[PDB]
This record gives sequence, C-alpha cells and structure tokens, in this order.
Amino acid sequence: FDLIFLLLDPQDEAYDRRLAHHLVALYYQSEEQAEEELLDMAVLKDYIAYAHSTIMPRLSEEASQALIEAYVDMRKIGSSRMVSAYPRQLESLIRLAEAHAKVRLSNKVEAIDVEEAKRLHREALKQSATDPRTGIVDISILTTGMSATSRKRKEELAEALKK
Amino acid sequence: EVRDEVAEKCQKLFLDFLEEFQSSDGEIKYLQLAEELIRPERNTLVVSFVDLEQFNQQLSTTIQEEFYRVYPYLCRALKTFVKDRKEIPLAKDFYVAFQDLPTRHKIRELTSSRIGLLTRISGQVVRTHPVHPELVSGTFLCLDCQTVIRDVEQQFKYTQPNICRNPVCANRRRFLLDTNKSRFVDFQKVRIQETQAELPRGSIPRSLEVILRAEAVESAQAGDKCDFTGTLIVVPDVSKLSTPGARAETEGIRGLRALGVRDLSYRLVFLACCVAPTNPEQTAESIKNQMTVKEWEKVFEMSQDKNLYHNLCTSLFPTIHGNDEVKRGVLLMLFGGVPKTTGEGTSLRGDINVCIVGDPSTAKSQFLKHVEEFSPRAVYTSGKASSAAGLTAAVVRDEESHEFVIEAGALMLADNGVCCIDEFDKMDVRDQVAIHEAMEQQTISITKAGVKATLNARTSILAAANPISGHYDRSKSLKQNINLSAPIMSRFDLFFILVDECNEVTDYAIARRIVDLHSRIEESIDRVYSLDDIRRYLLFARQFKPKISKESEDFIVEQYKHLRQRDSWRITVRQLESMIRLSEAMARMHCCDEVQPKHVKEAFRLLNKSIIRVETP
DNA sequence: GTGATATCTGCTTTGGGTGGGTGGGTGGGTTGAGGCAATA
DNA sequence: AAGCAGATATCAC
Ligand SMILES: Nc1ncnc2c1ncn2[C@@H]1O[C@H](COP(=O)(O)OP(=O)(O)OP(=O)(O)O)[C@@H](O)[C@H]1O
Ligand SMILES: [Mg+2]
Ligand SMILES: [Zn+2]
Repeated sequence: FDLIFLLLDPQDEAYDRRLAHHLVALYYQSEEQAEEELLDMAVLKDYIAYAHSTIMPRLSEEASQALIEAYVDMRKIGSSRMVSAYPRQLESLIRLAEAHAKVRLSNKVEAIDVEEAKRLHREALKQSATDPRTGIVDISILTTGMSATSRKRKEELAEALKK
Repeated sequence: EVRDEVAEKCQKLFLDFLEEFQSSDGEIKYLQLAEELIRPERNTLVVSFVDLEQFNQQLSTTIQEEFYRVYPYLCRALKTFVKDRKEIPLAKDFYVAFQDLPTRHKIRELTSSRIGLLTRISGQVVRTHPVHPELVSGTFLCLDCQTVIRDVEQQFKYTQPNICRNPVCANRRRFLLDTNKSRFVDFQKVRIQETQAELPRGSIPRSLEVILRAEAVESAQAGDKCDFTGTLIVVPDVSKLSTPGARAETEGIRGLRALGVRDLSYRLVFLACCVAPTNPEQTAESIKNQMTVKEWEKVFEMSQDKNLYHNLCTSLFPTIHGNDEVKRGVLLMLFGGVPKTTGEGTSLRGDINVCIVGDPSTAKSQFLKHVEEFSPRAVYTSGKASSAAGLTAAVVRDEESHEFVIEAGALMLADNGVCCIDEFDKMDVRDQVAIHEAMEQQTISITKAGVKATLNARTSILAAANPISGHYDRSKSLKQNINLSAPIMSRFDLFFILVDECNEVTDYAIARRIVDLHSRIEESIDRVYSLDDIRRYLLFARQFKPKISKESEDFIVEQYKHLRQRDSWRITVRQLESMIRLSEAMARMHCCDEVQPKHVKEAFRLLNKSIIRVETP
C-alpha cells in the first residue's frame, strides 16, 4: 500500500459536539444545497475524465533532483541512530508526485508536486507507522511486521531462556 | 442443370489469381505454397486477403459478399491448381483459408445481415471438444438396381439420395451408405467468449460456437485469445427433421414435409476457415536454418565476443545496480546443464536451481520479473498460493460427476521451462514434502482416491526468500537466517544473499538509477545485445551438449575432495553433480563442444563462494 | 392403361421404474447421507 | 389418442 491512514475515534468532548452539530445540520440539509453539491460532483467527474484523457506528466530535472534528495534524507533519518526507509517508498513518491501534476493539468512534474508528495507520505507514516512505546521513525513494523523494541525484547527473552 | 453464373466466374477468377499473382521477388507466391500440399497431412492453403484485393478488387468484393455461396467453388479452383502434381490422389480434398482481413467485427455485431459474409472476430476460447469425422459427400448403392450414386450433399442432417440416378429406376426410399467411397472432413466444435477488453461495462459475457475443419482442428486451446476468420451461418434444429434414412429424434417455421406437425428453430454458429493468435526434434542446424542471415551472423558474433559473460549479464538486468554475482548465477541457470539417462533407465538431472535470500526491498522480485519477462516458457508464482494446487498437483472432486481429477500446480505448468517462486519460505507442508521429489527427481507422484499418476516437473527453479527475523543477521550463518530445511537446501545449486547496505553512496546510486529509469524510459536502457538477440543466442546455445574432458575430470575430482575435506548442512554428492552442471553450463555459454578446465574453474569459484556463504557468518 | 392421390392399416408413442443396472449418464429425473481431499 | 410410415385401391386423363 502506498498510503495507510488511521481513522481513530477521539475521546474529546469538543470533537463530539462539533460532529453532532455536523450530523444534525446534514439531517436538516435543504434541497438546493444538495443540488449544488451534485453539480460540484459532476464538475469533479468531468475534471478527472479530462485529466485522464489529455494529461501525461513527465519528470523535470528539478523534480528528479528533489526526489533523489528526498530519498537520501529519509534514509539519513534512520542512518543517524536501524533503517528508516526502503527504495519502494521512493517509487510511491514518484507516483504521488505525478498524480499531483495531473491535478494542476500540467504535463511537467515540478518541485511543488514533490513537496506535496513528501508531506502526504510523511503524514500517512506518522498516522500509521508509530510505535506505541517509543516513537515513529521505526518503519520496521511495516517491513518485518514486528516492532524493533518488540524484536529486542524477544531476543532478550530467547537469550534468557537459553541461559 | 442450371448453372450459378456468379460462382463459376468467381472460380475462374480465383484460378487466375492463384496462377498469376506475383510476389515481390517476382516468383508466383502461391505456387511454392501449393507445392507443400503433396503431403498427406496438408490439405489447406492460406491466402492473404490483401494480395487478392491487390490482384482484383471486384473478385475480392464478390467473395466477401457471397463467401458461403462461392467457397466450394474456390476449393474446386484450388483442386484444379493442384491437379498437375502426380502425388495427389484423386480423392483428396483441399480447402482455402483467408488470413488478413483488414476489418474486424465485435461478437455483438454478428447479426442476421452478416449471414453468409466473410468476417473476422476475436475471442477467448473457453472450451474445446474432441475431433470427429464429418460426412461432406456420401456415396450410396441403390438396392433396387445396384447403381452407384456419388456426391450426395449433406445439409446439417444425414441425407440420402432423393431419386435414383438411373432414369428407369423410380426408387426413393432404399439406399445403402458406403463409407469407403464417401468423403469426410475433420470437425471440431469450440466455445469462445468475449475478451475482457471487448466486454461492455456491467454486462454478462456473450458466448459463441465456432466450428473448425480440416487443419484448423486442435489449433486453439482453452484460455487463448484468438482471431477467427470465417462466416456466420444458421444451424437448424436437427432433432425435428425426418428423412427417409433417418427418423426424427426427440416457435419456429411450419409446413415442411420433413417437419410433420413440428416446428423448426435456428441458432447462429460461426464457421471459421482460419484461426490465429490475436497477439503473436530441434537441432543446431535446424535452429540456424530458422534464422535469417543477419540473425545468424549476429549469433556468431555473440559467440565470438570475448566479453560475452559480462555483456550478457548487463544486458539481461539493466535496471539492477550491483549484485554482479547474482546475475552471473541466474545466467548460468538460464543456460542449464546436460540432462542424461543411465544404462538402467534412470535419469541424471541437468537443470539448475538458484535461491536468493534478501532483505526487504532488495530487488529479488526484480530478478524474478526480469527472468520471467525474458524467458519464453516461464511461470511466476508465490510460495503461498491462491489455489489448492500450489506449486504441485492437487486432487479435486467434480461435484456433478463426483469424479476426482488433478489440478496442476506451478511446477507442472512450468515443465520444460523456468519456475520463478517468490516467498519460497511461505510454502505449506504438502508442497514442502512434494518439492523434494519435484526438485531432484523432476516428477510428482500421486496415489489418492481416483488418481494414480506420475507427472512431469522438469523445471529450473529460481527462488526468492526472506530471512526468519525479517532482517538478515550477518553474525549468523545463512542456514541460521532462513527456515529452509537442510534437505531442501542441498537441492539448490547456488545461494545468494542481498543485504541492505546502510550506506549513503549505495543509496545515492540506487535512487539515481530509479529516477533515471522513470525520467527517460527509453533513454535509460543501454544493452550491448537486444533481448531478441539473446533469445536467439540462447536457443542456439541450448543445442550444444559439451563433453567432459579428462583434465576437467581430474580438476572436478580434486575440487570435490577439497570441499569434503574442508567440511545439519554437509557436502554431499549433490555438490559434485552441481559442479558438473555448472561447468556444463559455462561451456554451453560459449557454444563449445568440450568442458575445458577454465569453465570448471569459474563454476568452482561460484559454487565455493555459495558454500562458504552457507557455512560461515 | 400409368400417374398421382386418396383411403386404409400397423407401429409406437409416454418418460419409468415388472424394462435393465451384464446398456450408458455427452440421452434425461432435490434430498439426503456418506466417503474423500483439503481444510482449519 | 395422435401422427408418421407403409401398403394399396382408385379416379383422371
Ligand atoms: N540494487 C538495486 N538497484 C536498483 N533498484 C533497486 C535496487 N534495490 C532495490 N531497488 C528498487 O526497489 C524496488 C524493488 O522492490 P522489490 O519489490 O523488487 O523488492 P523485494 O526484494 O521483492 O522486497 P519485498 O518482497 O520485501 O517487497 C524497485 O524500485 C527497484 O528499483
Ligand atoms: Mg517482492
Ligand atoms: Zn435404382
């Protein structure tokens, strides 16, 4: 999966009140607003159809350098202390960057697209890659399915039982 | 007898076309092809519709609009065009096929207005039926006068003569069929379906019945996507029709004498004269002959190149950075060894198996995909399988019949080819036990309810595996990092490891390679040899069976003694035979006829680095 | 007197279990209980 | 009971 998102239920009271007001308003929404939303949806569908028809973004030189530096920095984060990234993620970035370029109806992928892709990827990871014990940077949970702290604890348990 | 002017004119013009149409080289294109029809197994001639259109447009239009009407006359013209040669019996029948029809129709465009016209369609074959002999013209004896009637045409129903030939005879009911002087044609019924590309959105697929005849029988297989050229016809409900020789067998039209009080319905079937794929005993000399002169000199130049090993390695795997040893091992696997049979009838395996153990996102799947795309016969699969067959056979029960049948696995489908297995460590226990025999004996044996079989699995296996912990631990040995058992590991000729090197320079190289591949898809790739060149060269090289010389014998014996003295993993005779296989593959790589000591040295280098990697951290 | 052509006569049909499972389920019949292989 | 295959006597020209 390119992006994994977490939809958690908050314990906050203010969130509950705001969502309640949202749902009540929707429960009383008027027909003109519904028609307006339908028109906006039709516009969105037409926009996507046109973009698929005629837009084929390509990587510019600045986008290429941005992507290479982005991958190097993601690796550096882990290398400072483990591994914090793997090459497959770079591919994801490329895809996302291209998608962003298509939203602007642009045939060239620019640095803004790369920045948006990095932000979105980093937000998804912060949502779903967090180790409840220590922190986030650990992506070993995705690659191996086992938290690094959990791996160390299991190694300790096995060594002790081997004692 | 009344004469059909249009059909006779078409016959004459088609004979003229066959006689006179000229190829680019100036020879008669179809004379040389008809020269092949002297063989007993050949009865069909394939004619390009574009050639006919160039020769005579009115003839082509008439054929297109009256194909069903005029096809027998075209076949008669072909018979005349072949009559000169002495080898053809007078009884042989010949049929015409039409290859390249410029326009195509969809299966849902096959309406009543297309009945009898020449058409081309595409479809995916769902089912094929057994071959039958079909009567086309019967010879009958008259029981009243003993006169012989010949050339009685058949119309979807077993038909006897209407009146006796003899003017004096008035018989209408009593005749005898004589098989030996009747004419039959090969017949096959296939059921095809709309392709996924053609299937309209949110619609149930529409199926069609196709009839193949003569050479076209057994030329399409279920699951294939095929182009059919032929005609759309109506087939009446035979069960309703009664004839003097054949009683009726248990709305539509009414009023025919053969109908009694019954009704006759019709259904549409496609009568195909040509089948092709929609997207299209060997020996070294024959392989050479199949090639053109340019291709042969390219193959020879490749055989003479002194850097062939490295050039081939780089050409096969251009997207992967580093890992030269793995590329060399996979190449040697692709060339293969020499399978042999003993005097007592037992087999010595000649195929090579390779295993790649890797960290996450280390491009092992990339190796498997490159091999899969390159090889003509190759199956890519996963250790954890979606079907019950898995990598080997399974036994499943047909609910209706209650019968038990074999469902083939990946290693069966890859017989005589390459099987790329990903996640080789996730196999199930049944596959795990069966893979011993599959990998060494190259057979799969089953004795279960309703099934007793030995199935062929002559395959080369390229496997990709993950370490037990999910990350490779250099402190431990390779045997300590994977969950493969020692007997399974002994069945692999070569082992390779791909470790995630937490190095800035490697990261910078890999990122640049990936981004360059994406930025310039066409410009990034630079191969010393094209993939087609390598495919032809491999086809040529697999025909060599290099012989082991005496000096290579001594070197191999000494190397095996050294390996055993050096050493639940252990050096077995399997390592010796793996060394033999690798030496044979090294010799084959250079289209050589003898295994020289140099090939043994290279093979031993590779195998020694594999064994040491297996043993020590 | 020969060629229709109108009348008359005998066969067998139906799906069915007294017509078989030594015909065959690619010739066609709901419901339940009982072995398999793969399954968990 | 209903309908096709076979047999056969019968009108017409
Ligand atoms: N050495 C390398 N050279 C070039 N590309 C590489 C290299 N290592 C990794 N990659 C890139 O990584 C991706 C390959 O990931 P792939 O799916 O093949 O990994 P894997 O080894 O099968 O791992 P996993 O099964 O855990 O996903 C591609 O983007 C490939 O370009
Ligand atoms: Mg993979
Ligand atoms: Zn006769």
